[PDB]
Parts: sequence; structure tokens; C-alpha cells
Amino acid sequence: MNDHIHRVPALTEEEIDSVAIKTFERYALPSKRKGKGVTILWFRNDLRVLDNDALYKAWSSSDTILPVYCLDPRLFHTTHFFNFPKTGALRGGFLMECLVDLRKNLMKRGLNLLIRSGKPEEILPSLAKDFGARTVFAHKETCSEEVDVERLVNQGLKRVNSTKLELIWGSTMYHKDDLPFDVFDLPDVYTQFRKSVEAKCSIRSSTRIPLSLGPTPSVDDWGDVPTLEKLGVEPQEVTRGMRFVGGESAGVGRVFEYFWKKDLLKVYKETRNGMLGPDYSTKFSPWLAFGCISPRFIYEEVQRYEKERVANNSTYWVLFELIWRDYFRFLSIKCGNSLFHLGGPRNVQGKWSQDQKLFESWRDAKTGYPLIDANMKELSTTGFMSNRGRQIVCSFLVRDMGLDWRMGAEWFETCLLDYDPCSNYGNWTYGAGVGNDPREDRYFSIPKQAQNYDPEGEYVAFWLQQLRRLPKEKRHWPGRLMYMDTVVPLKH
Ligand SMILES: Cc1cc2nc3c(=O)[nH]c(=O)nc-3n(C[C@H](O)[C@H](O)[C@H](O)COP(=O)(O)OP(=O)(O)OC[C@H]3O[C@@H](n4cnc5c(N)ncnc54)[C@H](O)[C@@H]3O)c2cc1C
Ligand SMILES: Nc1nc(=O)c2c([nH]1)NC[C@@H]1CN(c3ccc(C(=O)N[C@@H](CCC(=O)O)C(=O)O)cc3)CN21
Repeated sequence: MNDHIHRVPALTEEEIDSVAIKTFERYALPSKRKGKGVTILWFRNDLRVLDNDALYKAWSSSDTILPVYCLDPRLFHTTHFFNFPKTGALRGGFLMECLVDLRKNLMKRGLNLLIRSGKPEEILPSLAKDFGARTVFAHKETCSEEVDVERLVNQGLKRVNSTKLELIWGSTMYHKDDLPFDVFDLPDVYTQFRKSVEAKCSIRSSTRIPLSLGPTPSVDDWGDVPTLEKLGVEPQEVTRGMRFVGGESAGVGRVFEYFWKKDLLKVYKETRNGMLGPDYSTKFSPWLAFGCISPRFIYEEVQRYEKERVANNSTYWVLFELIWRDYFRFLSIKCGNSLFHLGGPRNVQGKWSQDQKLFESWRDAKTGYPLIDANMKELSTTGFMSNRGRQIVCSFLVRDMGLDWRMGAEWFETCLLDYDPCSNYGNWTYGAGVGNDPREDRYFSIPKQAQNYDPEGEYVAFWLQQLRRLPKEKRHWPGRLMYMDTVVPLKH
């Protein structure tokens, strides 16, 4: 049944393990450790061992480490404004896989992974007291929901006050402390930010981790990774398109696959606007979202590729694209919750429709427009959508359907494996024209976009069976009778 189903990476479990081992070794910290006492390493979206500063700082300042992951109940409630599931089944499955792999990789280094179900502010203070932990390490987050959790955990520790919460920044290519400006003065135009950081910042080298990470505390029950039904979520199968394999191993496997095995890095720029297949682009996003791989690691591999293979505009463009990710992270700090408001960071006034019927046709891939439906179907079936497609469906929902852009944003939040509040709401803000950079505040012509990015209509055909046997031109505009009625006319 795995017909037209593409495993990402395509590598077999065996190949992934092999590639992962040699990657770990290539970056291993040569055979020192001072520190003292016990320390708790709280994960949350940085599910990897490699370039992990929180892990290093933890090991560097202790005798024994207790790595922990809390399955936050809130993660499986509903979305903010329109109440879609907080985490869709596909991303949930990806997460479980990430935890399985993280535990495996941690055990390889003499550690393990304590899995607990509950709120971090309740679990961590308890564990800190039970093991007499001196500190709790973890990465610093930026959006309000995550920052609020940090506050609660911090106050929880004090409420019990011999354990300090140590939040380490580390999720971007360029470090926050190395920027040419304070985040409050982040340029509102990406171009200004990009040029500025490229010329005045320099990227830090990846943090090398020892192959042996000392012992863990005693612990009589490390728990286990839940099924999903146990979490109130019903497993979902990818029936066509890309599946995506969770975990750092698979992630490092994809970098290897895209750069070295397939040698596609040198042509990335000329294919990045594709919409069909795993080859047109990196496909790193889901692993970057859960922190299974880091941008600094990617940068090092790009440099090694430019040193051993070739260097051109394509090898560079992957970095250019990672600066977009960095930009939205910093933007989330400067914008705060205005990133989530209807008026956006520019607080634009006006009214938008929340027409349930219209939104449902968009979400259900039944708008009558092949280019639109194909993308929406890919999204709900695989949890991924090309950048080109995301831009298009955003323009369509906002401009053509005139719907509250947040309805589209939250649906993306439910479905995307690579969902990230900064990137998601950041880009939606751009496309919906409610941000402070007019770059994407225009209009995407479905007919033009379809012709330029899917001339043979093979993308739309791959997803919409009704168009499989139709000629090139019919795939672009099949007509209501050969496809279905259009839920709304085109144009503002
Ligand atoms: C309306 C809209 C909403 C989006 N919401 C999210 C989201 O919640 N999470 C998410 O990870 N991506 C989001 N994107 C992502 C962008 O389209 C994807 O980051 C890129 O397609 C992801 O992987 P790739 O392999 O296709 O990219 P390439 O293969 O294009 O890889 C470039 C890498 O750089 C980063 N990147 C590329 N483009 C962007 C961008 N425009 N903004 C931020 N980072 C970028 C990613 O980490 C990506 O893996 C959104 C795009 C739009 C238009
Ligand atoms: N990963 C992630 N982190 C988040 O913080 C987050 C998401 N995802 N998904 C979308 C929701 C919604 N976002 C929001 C939206 C609005 C406010 C807000 O209006 N706050 C008010 C005060 C509200 C109150 O006091 O009840 C404010 O003035 O800022 C906050 C967070 C945060 N969200």
C-alpha cells in the first residue's frame, strides 16, 4: 500500500543508525569534567544530543545527570481561538518517535530519559527535591505559552529554594547575544536584518559532546513513551506523499541524504519553489522544529560540503533560508503576542469573516481550485506543505475567501509536523499583510502560480485523483463539471 509514499529520509533503519553513529563520532568531543552534585536536564523541543548547549552545561557542572521529558497535557488540548486540536495526530506520532530516538541516543552515552506525564511546573520541582538537584537546565523559549511555563517552573522551584532554573539560549544560527542590535531594535524588514547579520555576526561553532556522559541517578522507573490513544489522540496513517521519520538519527540521516548521498545541495536554489516530492528541497523543517538537529550543525555541514564538493548560490541559499527561521524567532520576542492578534504586529484595523462553511472547504481541500486543494490535501495527509504552497493557500484564504487569517494559522498549527509558533504566525502575518514588512503583502494569482510552479500539473494530479487522466491545460482549469464547483470567485 506504500505506493506513492515517500519515507523521509528514504534510508533504511540500518542506514540511519550507521550514518548517525559516524556523525556522532565526527563531532564527538575528544576524550576535564568538574562540576558536582545532581542536575536535571529538562528537554522540551531540543530533542537531540549533538550541538546541545543545555546538555553540555548540565554535564559540565555536575557529577550525575537526570534527563527528563514531560508530556504536557496542555499540548493535547485545543488551539487558542478556534479550538482545533492543539497537536494533530501526525505531529503527535512524530513526537513519540523523536522521544524513542532521544532515549536511545541518550542511553548510548551512559544516560537515559525519564518520561513523565504532567505539567513541568509540577513534575520538575518534585524531581529536583527527590534527587537533591542543584539545577534544572533547559533551552530558553520565546512565545508567551512557553515563557509562562518557564515562570511557573521557576516559581515552583522556589516554592520548594535550593534548585536554580538555568535557561540556555540556543535554537538559532546566530546567537541572540552576538546580534548587532538588541532584539527590541530588530529591523522590521528582513532584508535589513539579513544583510546586517551576515556582515557583522559570525556563527558559533557547534558544541562538541563527549561520547560518555557520566552516570544518571538511581531512578527505579524511567517510564516509557505512550501509545497516543493513552494521550487522547488517535494514530493516523500517511497514505500518500512524504511520511517523515522522527528523531535526531533520522534527522542527521536526512542532512546526509540531501547533501552528500544525493548531492542536491548544489541545485537547491533552482528547485526550492517546487511542490512535489522530497527532492526539490531540504525537508529539514520538522527536525528543526523539534530541535532534533540544529542550524549550527547544518551550517557546519554546508561548509564541509563547500570545501569538499562545490560552493555556489544554492549551497548558500540553504543558509539564507535558515536566516529566515532565525529572523522569526527574534521577531517573536520583539512582537510578543501581537504576532497572534488579528490586527497583527501592525495592529491593522478591519473586519474578517469566520464563515465556518468557507473555512471547511479550504481545510477539506474542496474549494474547486486544484492548486489550492492539492496543497491542503497534502497538509492533512502528510503534515507538510511546500513553502510555495503555504504562501499560496495563505493568500487564497485571506484575499479570495476573506477569512480571519488566524483560522488558517491555527489549522497549520494543528497539522504541520514542523509547526513552530514563530515561523508559523510570523509567515502568516507576512502573507496576511498584517506585519511590518510588506514583502509578502500582495496577491498570489492561482492561475499564474499554477502555470509557473506546476506547468504540467503533475503536482495537482498527484494529489487530486479527479485530474489524473486530464491533459496539462485541463489540470490547471478543469472546469466545474470535471472537478467541482468553486466555493468562491478569485481576486480581492
Ligand atoms: C503562511 C506560512 C506559514 C508557515 N508556518 C511554519 C511553521 O509553523 N513552522 C515551520 O517550520 N515553517 C513554517 N513555514 C515554513 C516554510 O514554508 C518552511 O520552513 C520550509 O518549507 C520548511 O522546510 P523545507 O525543507 O521545505 O525548506 P528549504 O528546504 O526551504 O529549507 C530551509 C529551512 O529554512 C527554514 N525556512 C525556510 N523558509 C522559511 C520561512 N519562510 N520562514 C521561516 N523559516 C524558513 C526552515 O527551518 C527550513 O527547513 C510557513 C510558511 C508559510 C508561507
Ligand atoms: N508554541 C506556541 N506558543 C504560544 O504561545 C502560542 C501558540 N503556540 N499558538 C497560538 C497561541 C495564541 N497565542 C496568544 C494569543 C493571544 C494572547 C493574548 O491576547 N494575551 C493578552 C492577555 C490575555 C489575558 O490576560 O487573558 C495580552 O495582552 O497579551 C496570548 C497568547 C499564544 N500561542
